Amino acid sequence: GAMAPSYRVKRMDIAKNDEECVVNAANPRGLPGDGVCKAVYKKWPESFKNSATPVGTAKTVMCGTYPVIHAVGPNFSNYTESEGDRELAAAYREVAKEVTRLGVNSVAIPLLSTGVYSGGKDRLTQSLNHLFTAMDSTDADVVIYCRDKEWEKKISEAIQMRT
Ligand SMILES: COc1ccc([C@@H](Cc2nnn[nH]2)NC(=O)c2ncnc3[nH]ccc23)cc1
Ligand SMILES: [Cl-]
Repeated sequence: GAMAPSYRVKRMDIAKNDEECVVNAANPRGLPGDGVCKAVYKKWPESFKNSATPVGTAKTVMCGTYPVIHAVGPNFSNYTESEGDRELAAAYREVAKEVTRLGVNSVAIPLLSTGVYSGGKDRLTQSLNHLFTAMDSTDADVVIYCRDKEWEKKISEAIQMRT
């Protein structure tokens, strides 16, 4: 694990991360998709071999020796708020189990169920809180990747508030 486990946020493409493994915001069918998923597909295409997995789960596939954790968050256009909240929290708990199993000292993670899976709602706080609930008991350094300037500021403030 990391010597002093921390949370950090960076506004840049997760495909250029400087961590020991990456979490993909995957679709259940293991398709190239769009957004984070498409950037992960272009960078680590080999990691999409048998990567299909249900909503609320995570499946790791190696690209060489680099682990890609395919985490499937719910699409809030299909799920109710209550059921979608439960599956989002579960996808993050499965990410924590995988990061621990892998023995990595760091992980790059995006905010699950935001963007096209958000059902047109702002889910920054909801997704980030479920991320913290799952990752707080792990000792990996966590680096959150985002693309929006206002989101970078809000994530940074949320990290600092707890320290
Ligand atoms: C439906 O799943 C999604 C998950 C995350 C996302 C969004 C959430 C977001 N939007 N503003 N800051 N954050 N993030 C990215 O699109 C993103 N983040 C990191 N690296 C990237 N490389 C290429 C894209 C990309 C959308 C959709
Ligand atoms: Cl970039």
